[PDB]
Amino acid sequence: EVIDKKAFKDMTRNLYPLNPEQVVKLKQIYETSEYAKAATPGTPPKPTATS
Amino acid sequence: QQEIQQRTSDMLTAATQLVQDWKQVETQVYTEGT
Amino acid sequence: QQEIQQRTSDMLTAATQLVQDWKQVETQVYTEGT
Amino acid sequence: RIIYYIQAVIPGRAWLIGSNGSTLTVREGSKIPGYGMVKLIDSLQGRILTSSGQVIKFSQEDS
Amino acid sequence: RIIYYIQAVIPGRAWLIGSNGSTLTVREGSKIPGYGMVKLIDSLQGRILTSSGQVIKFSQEDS
Amino acid sequence: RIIYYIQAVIPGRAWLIGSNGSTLTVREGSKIPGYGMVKLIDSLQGRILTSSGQVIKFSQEDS
Amino acid sequence: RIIYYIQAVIPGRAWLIGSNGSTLTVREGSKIPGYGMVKLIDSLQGRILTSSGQVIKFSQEDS
Repeated sequence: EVIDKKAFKDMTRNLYPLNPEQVVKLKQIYETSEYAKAATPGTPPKPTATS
Repeated sequence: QQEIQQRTSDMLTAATQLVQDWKQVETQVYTEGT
Repeated sequence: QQEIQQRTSDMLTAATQLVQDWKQVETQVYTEGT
Repeated sequence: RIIYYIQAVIPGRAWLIGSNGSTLTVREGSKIPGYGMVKLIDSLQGRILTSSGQVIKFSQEDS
Repeated sequence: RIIYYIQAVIPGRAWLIGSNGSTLTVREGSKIPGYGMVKLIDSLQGRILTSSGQVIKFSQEDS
Repeated sequence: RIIYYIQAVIPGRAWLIGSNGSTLTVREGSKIPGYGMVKLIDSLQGRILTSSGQVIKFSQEDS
Repeated sequence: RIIYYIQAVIPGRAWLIGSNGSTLTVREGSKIPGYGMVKLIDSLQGRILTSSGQVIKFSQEDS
């Protein structure tokens, strides 16, 4: 029966190789990488009208 | 030692059988009349 | 330490699936009737 | 006096409304009436460092 | 004063109504009347602990 | 006073009906007036246990 | 005296507009009244150096 219990443990680990903490951290990593992708270098221009 | 993994073989498929049973959800239906 | 690279491989497959799940966002709908 | 709230946090520039409702936009190194010059602008946590050493934020309830 | 209930419990934001029906939404750090400021939001089990040590929960019947 | 019975039992939520039209749903931590609090809910065999020691049960002929 | 400001900055030439509404373009070897002769042209950052130690840049408002 203890073999069955540790089997439940390792099959749970094999079904889900991800901790939710790891999920949240990699989601933050994705958001920061997307922010770096969408980052505009230098000073942006100011929107204004000319007459 | 050697019986452990083949014990987990069918069980992992059984969970994989179980894991998609909650994914699908049927939508509503609607009927009218007069 | 083959368990390290195997774990990295399966977690990488799951993570690539996760980020292509994060990427897509569907559009809206607009419905009227009169 | 006059208090400015950052209305569009962006890298580089900054859009602000006042306590009077006066709208403006600035860059990193520039001048601001009511605070003099500008010292530091970052998109991290919405802080504007004025020349008076003060931290301009947005409105408190607009959070 | 006003007794506040919890309407929507999520990470990040929270939605509350008062005893009089006063609907509102809060962030993690903000001031509320009668309880001080909100110092902790627990997404698990739906309790809010204020700076005064007071608890915001749901209704007893509508829990 | 009012006498209740169990009506519909699911795991998690319970449904009770009194003869005076008082039919509601209750949780494990729930204030039942005239009885107190629920201390145990079993999904099978139809017994609901009160913190005052009362046992809420189905109707034996409506069974 | 007449206040000049930059409406466009390129390598090669420079584009100046006076405070009265009079605008022109300039090269490296040329003169401007009130600033003298253009000793050097900085295509970076919109800065124009002259002989009188004076730099024409954009307006404070056009920033």
